[PDB]
Amino acid sequence: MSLQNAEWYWGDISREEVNEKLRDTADGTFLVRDASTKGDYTLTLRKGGNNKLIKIFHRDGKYGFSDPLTFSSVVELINHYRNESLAQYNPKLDVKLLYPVSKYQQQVVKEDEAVGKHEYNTQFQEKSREYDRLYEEYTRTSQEIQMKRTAIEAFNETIKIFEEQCQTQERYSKEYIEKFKREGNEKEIQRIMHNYDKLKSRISEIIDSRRRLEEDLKKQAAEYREIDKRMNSIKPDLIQLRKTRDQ
Amino acid sequence: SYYHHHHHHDYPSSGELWGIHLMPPRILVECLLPNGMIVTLECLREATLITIKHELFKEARKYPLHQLLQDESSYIFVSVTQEAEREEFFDETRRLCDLRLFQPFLKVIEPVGNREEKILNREIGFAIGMPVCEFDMVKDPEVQDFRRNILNVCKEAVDLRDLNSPHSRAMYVYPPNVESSPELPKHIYNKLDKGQIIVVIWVIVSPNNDKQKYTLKINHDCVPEQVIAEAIRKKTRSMLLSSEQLKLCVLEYQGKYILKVCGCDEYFLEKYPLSQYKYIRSCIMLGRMPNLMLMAKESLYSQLPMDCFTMPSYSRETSTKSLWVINSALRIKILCATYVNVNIRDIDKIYVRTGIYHGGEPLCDNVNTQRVPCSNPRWNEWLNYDIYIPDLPRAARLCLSICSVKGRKPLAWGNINLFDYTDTLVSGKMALNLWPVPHGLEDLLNPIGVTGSNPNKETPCLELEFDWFSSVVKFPDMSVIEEHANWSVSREAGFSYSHAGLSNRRENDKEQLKAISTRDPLSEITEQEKDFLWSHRHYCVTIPEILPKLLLSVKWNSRDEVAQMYCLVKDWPPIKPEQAMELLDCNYPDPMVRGFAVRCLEKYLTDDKLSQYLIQLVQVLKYEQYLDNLLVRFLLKKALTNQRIGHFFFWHLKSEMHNKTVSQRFGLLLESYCRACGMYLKHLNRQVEAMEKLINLTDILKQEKKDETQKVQMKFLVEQMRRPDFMDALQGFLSPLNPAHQLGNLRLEECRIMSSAKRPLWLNWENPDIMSELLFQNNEIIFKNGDDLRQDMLTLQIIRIMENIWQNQGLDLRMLPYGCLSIGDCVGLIEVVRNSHTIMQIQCKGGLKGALQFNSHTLHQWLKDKNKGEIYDAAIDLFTRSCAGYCVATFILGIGDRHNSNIMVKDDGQLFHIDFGHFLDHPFVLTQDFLIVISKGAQECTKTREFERFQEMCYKAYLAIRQHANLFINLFSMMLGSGMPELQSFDDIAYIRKTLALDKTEQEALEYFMKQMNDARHGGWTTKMDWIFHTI
Ligand SMILES: COC[C@H]1OC(=O)c2coc3c2[C@@]1(C)C1=C(C3=O)[C@@H]2CCC(=O)[C@@]2(C)C[C@H]1OC(C)=O
Repeated sequence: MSLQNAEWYWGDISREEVNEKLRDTADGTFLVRDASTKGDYTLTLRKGGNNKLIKIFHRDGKYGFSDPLTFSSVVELINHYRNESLAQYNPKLDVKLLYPVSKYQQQVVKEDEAVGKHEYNTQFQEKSREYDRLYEEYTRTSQEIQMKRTAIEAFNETIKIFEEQCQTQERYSKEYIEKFKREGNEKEIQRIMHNYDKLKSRISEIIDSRRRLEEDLKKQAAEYREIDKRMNSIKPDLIQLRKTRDQ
Repeated sequence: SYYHHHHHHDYPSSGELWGIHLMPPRILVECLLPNGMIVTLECLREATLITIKHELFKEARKYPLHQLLQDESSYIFVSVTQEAEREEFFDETRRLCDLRLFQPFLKVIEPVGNREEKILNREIGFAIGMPVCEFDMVKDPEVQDFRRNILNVCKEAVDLRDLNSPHSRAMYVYPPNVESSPELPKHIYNKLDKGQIIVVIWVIVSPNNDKQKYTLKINHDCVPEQVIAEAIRKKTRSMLLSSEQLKLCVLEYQGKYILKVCGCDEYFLEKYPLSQYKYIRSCIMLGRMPNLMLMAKESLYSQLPMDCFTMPSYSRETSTKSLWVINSALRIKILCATYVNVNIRDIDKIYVRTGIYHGGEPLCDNVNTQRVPCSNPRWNEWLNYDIYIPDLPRAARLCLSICSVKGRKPLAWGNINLFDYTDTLVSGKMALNLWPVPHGLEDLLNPIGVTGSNPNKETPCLELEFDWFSSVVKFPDMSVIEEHANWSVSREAGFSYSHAGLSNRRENDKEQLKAISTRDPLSEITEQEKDFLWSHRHYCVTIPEILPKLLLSVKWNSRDEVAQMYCLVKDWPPIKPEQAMELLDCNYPDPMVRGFAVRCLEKYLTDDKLSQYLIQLVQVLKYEQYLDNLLVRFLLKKALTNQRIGHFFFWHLKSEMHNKTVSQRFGLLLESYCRACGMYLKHLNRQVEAMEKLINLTDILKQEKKDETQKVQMKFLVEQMRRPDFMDALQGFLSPLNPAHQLGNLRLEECRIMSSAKRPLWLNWENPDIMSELLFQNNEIIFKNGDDLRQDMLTLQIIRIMENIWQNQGLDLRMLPYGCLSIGDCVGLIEVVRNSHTIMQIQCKGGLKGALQFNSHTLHQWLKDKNKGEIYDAAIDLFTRSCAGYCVATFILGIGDRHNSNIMVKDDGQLFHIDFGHFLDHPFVLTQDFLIVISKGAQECTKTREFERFQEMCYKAYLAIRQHANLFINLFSMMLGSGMPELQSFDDIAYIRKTLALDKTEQEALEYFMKQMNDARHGGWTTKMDWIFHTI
C-alpha cells in the first residue's frame, strides 16, 4: 500500500506514455513515475500548456525537490502540494497539484493474441481498414482534381490560341476577299471560307471539350468534400475505441 | 562503388500528350500558320521538328495565301504544353513525342522577344519540373525579393570559380573525392607494411589507342605531383640523359600532367596525399592495385567549356514603433471560416483552436466559444493570450485549427509567422487558406507543419484580424537588445540573495554536475536542471557543448532572458559541426541560434562531411521561417562551389517538388541554382529526360492495362526501347547515382523487368570510358517506380556512417552501403551489386550435389568453393566481419523481418542486407547458416574460438555506435520534417534510445546487448521440409 497504490503513481510507464495522458489537459494535472535512472521518482506537472519534469530526490530516507528535504514518504510530499501551492518551491510555479491521473479509469489486463481476450478490438480493425481505404481514395481524388485544374488551364490557353487564329485570318482574308472580288474570282473565296469554317468549328469542339472537363471537375470537387465528410465522421470514433479498448 | 566491392584476396503525373501515355506511331497534327490558315499534317510520332516544319512549308504551298509566307527558316513553332504554358521550341532537333504537348497542334510565329538565350534558359524550367514564370507573377514580396537577393550568392560563387581561370574551374567540375583525415588507421596502414603502395599508371599513346603502363612503388602519402614525378623519372631512365637535365626535366613537367582514375571521371587535382583519396584507400581495402591514367593538363583544361553567367530579367522610412514599446497583451481576432467539410450527423460543433508557439509554445493556448451551427462558421471574437507583446520572441508564431475530440460524460490547420521576413509584427485583416490534416495525426494543432496560406484556394479559409497600433511595429535591433541585456545583468548583483531557482551569477566544485553535456539530445531535463543551467550560464562558456541544453532552459517567452541568451550566443566558443546540426532542427527556431550553427558549418564542415549529411541539411531547410536565410546561402554557395555537392543538392530538392507545402521554396532555390550552375544544367537536363521516359515507361507497365504475363510485358519493353526517341534519351548521360559514372549505350539483351512482385526495371549500360571494362566495370541500375525509397536511402546513409565510425577506431567491419536515390514521388534508382546472390539463391543451387538439396552447411560449402584453399581464410574473415556489422546495425536500427531473400553474399565472402523499407520496429537474427560459416565445424559452433572473436567484434561495435549516439539521434531528428511514416515525431526516435541503452551505464548496456545476443535463437530452414512456407 501507501505509495505503490496511489491513484497518481504509475511508476512503470515511460516518457511518451505520460505525454499522451497530459494532452490538452488543464493546468494542475500530474502524475508520479519511476525515474529513468533508478532520486528515484519523477513528478510530471502541467503548466502553461507544457509538461514539467520535476525530480524527487531520495537522500537518507527523505524526499523533496531541493536540499532542505523536509518530507519523508513521497505521499507526504505530494499530498502537501495538493493543499499548498507550489510557489514555496520556485515562485513562478504558483499552481497547485490539482488533478491526479488515477490508474483506475475503467479490469486487470496485460499479464498473460486473440487468446487473452474480443468484440470491439475487431471493430477497430474495421474502422481502421475503412479509414485507410477512404484516406487513399481521398489523396487520389485530390491529385486527380489538381490534374484537371491544370488541364482546364491548358484548354484556356489552347482556345486563346485558336481565337487568335481567326483574328489572324480576318486580317489577311479581308484584304484578299476584296482583292479577289476585283478579279471576279470567287470559289477561291470559297476555299478561303472553307478554312474559316473548319477553324470556327474547331473552336466549338475545344470549347466543349473544356466545358465537359469543367462539369467533371466540380462533380469531383463535390465527391472530394464527401470523402472528407465521411473521414471526419470516423476520426472521433476511432479514437473513442482506443479510449474504451486499451484502457 | 568503384569495383563492385569485389575483394581480391590473392594480393502531378506525366506522359506524352494529355490523357494518353503513348501517342500512336502516326498522328495528325494541326499547324496554325502565320497567314491565318490551319493545315493538318500527317506525322510520325518520332519526327523531329526540323522535318515537320520542312513538311509544313512544302504542303502549305497548296493552300490559300501561300504568298504571305516567309522562308522556312524565318519561323519557329509554339504550342501549349501539358503544364499549361506557351512554349517556344528553339531546339528544332527535338522529337514530336518529346515536346510535352497538351494537344497535337503547333503554331507558326516569328521569333519575338528576339532574345534567343534568355528564353532558351527554358532549360531551367525543364530541370526544375515547373515553368519559371509561374514565379514571375506570384505577388508575394518575399518571393520576389528572394529571387533578387539570392543572385549575390550566385555572383560570388561564379567569381570564386574564375579566380585562377583554368584550375579553379576544373576543381569545381572535378572536385577531389577525398577523406576528411590524412591520418591512416592502423589496420589499413598495416596492409602496406612498409608505408608504401604499388600503383599502375596508364598512358594512351599516338593515335593507335595503344596503352603503355608504368608500375611505380611509392609512399602512400605522396601528393599527385610526386607520383607524376616518379612517372617521369621512370620513363626518363630509358633515355639515359644527364642528371641536372634529369632534375630540370622533373622540375619543369610535374605540373604539366594530371592523374585520372581509370574508368570513371575522377581526378587527383589537389595536393592531398595519395591515400587520402577515397579511391586509393578503397584500393588498399579491396586488395586492388590503383590504376591511374596520366594525362596532359591542357587536354582536360581545353575540354571544360564554361563562362556564361548572366544576371536575369528580374534585376531592377515610415512610422515604425519598436515591439517593446507596445504596452498591451497579445490578442487575435477570429472572424469566420468559409466552410468546413462535416455533414452534421452530430453537431460536435466547430471551434477555432489557437496557440502561440516557438515549436514548444510561449503560452497557454485557447479556443473560441463552440459558437457554431456548422452551417455558419462565425465567431467574430478577440482571443486573449497571456503573454505580454514585448515578450514575443523573434520566431514567435500563431498555430491554429478547426477540429473535434468528443466529451465523455482534426478538420483543417494553418500556421502564421507573427513576424515578417522584414521584422514587421503582423497587423490588420488577414485571410488564411487551411491545410488538410496529416494521415497519422489527431493533435488539434500541428505546429511542426509549414507556415503560410495553402496555395490551393479551393479550401476552408479562415479570416483573422491582428491588432493595429498607431503604426508599423518592428522587432528591435540587436544593437538595442544588447543594451537591454547588459542593463539587466547589472541588476542581478544588486539583488539580495534571491530565493528563486533561476538565481545566481564563486561557483562550487559540485559543478561536476554539468557533465550533462555528455547526455544525449533527448535525455530531457528536469525543471531543477533548467533552473540550474540558466543560473550558471556564464560558467558554461567554458563547456561549449552544453549550448543546446542551455538553450532548452531559456524561457523564450521572457524578453529579459532571451536578450541575455543572444549575448552569450554572440560570442560562444565554436562547436563541432556534428553538434551544430542539432541546432538546425525544429527545437531551435530562433534565428540567432541558427546563425551560430551555420557559422560552425562555414568553418568546420569539410565538403566530404557536407556530402555525407546533405540529406539532413536539405530537410532542415523546411524549418527555416523565411525563404532568404543564412542556411540557404551556405548550401547554395557550396552547391555552386562543388559540382559533386551540387548534383545531389539538385536531386534532393527535385525529389520533393511534387510536395505542395515545399514546391515554392525548393523551386525558387532550384531556380537560382540552375541559373548559376553553368554547363552542368545541360547534363542535368539529360538526366531528367532519361528519368521521365523511364517513369512514363513503367507507368504503362504498371496501370495502362498492362498486367499480363511477364513475357508479354517483356515484348512491350523490347519494342519501346528500340524506338529512336528512347535510344536517344537513355544513352549517353551521367548516372544520377554517381555523376562520375558515364552511362553509354544500353545493352538491350541484359535489360529486363524483374519477375518479383514489384517487377522493377533492371537496366544495363556500357561504360564508355577508354579504360573501362578492361580495368573497371560495366554499369547496372534498378529503376524502381511505385515504392517510397527514402527509408532505404536513410538506412544506407546510416550504415555508411556506422562503418565510418568503426573503421576510424581501427575496428575493421565492412558494410555495403550501395547507391540509392529517390528522384521523385516514389521513384528511384538502386545500384546493383555484381557477383552477389541471396542466401536463398545459394541454397537453391546444387550445393555440390544437385537439384534443390541444401542444409545448413550449404552456405559455407558454397563459399569454400569460390575461395578454394589459402584465399579461404580471408573469405571467412570477410564474412565474419561483415556479418558482425549488419548484426549490430540491424539491431540498433530495429530493421526486422529479415530472411534469406533479404540477405546477400558475394563470391568473396562479404554479407549484406538489401531492401530495407521498414525502420524502427514499425529483434536479432543470426541464422545457423551464418554460425556455420563463422567457424567451419559441425553443430558445435556456439562455443568455438571463432564465435568468441565474432562476439567481441559485436560488443566492440555496439559500444562504438553507443559512444556516438548523438550523431544518430540528431540525424534522425533532422529528418522529422519530411513525410516518412516512421518519423513523424520524437517518440519514434525513442527506439534507438532504448536499443542503445542510453538511460543506463556503458556497463549495463554491454550487458543488455550481450543478453539480447546470447538469446538470439539460431537454426534455419533446410530441405528437411517446408523451407517454402515455413510449417511445423
Ligand atoms: C528482394 O527483392 C530483391 C529485388 O527485387 C525488388 O523488387 C527489390 C525491392 O529493393 C531491392 C530490390 C531488388 C531489385 C534487389 C535490390 C534491392 O535492394 C538489391 C540492392 C543491391 C542489389 O544488388 C540489388 C539491386 C539486387 C536486387 O535483388 C536480386 C538481383 O536478387
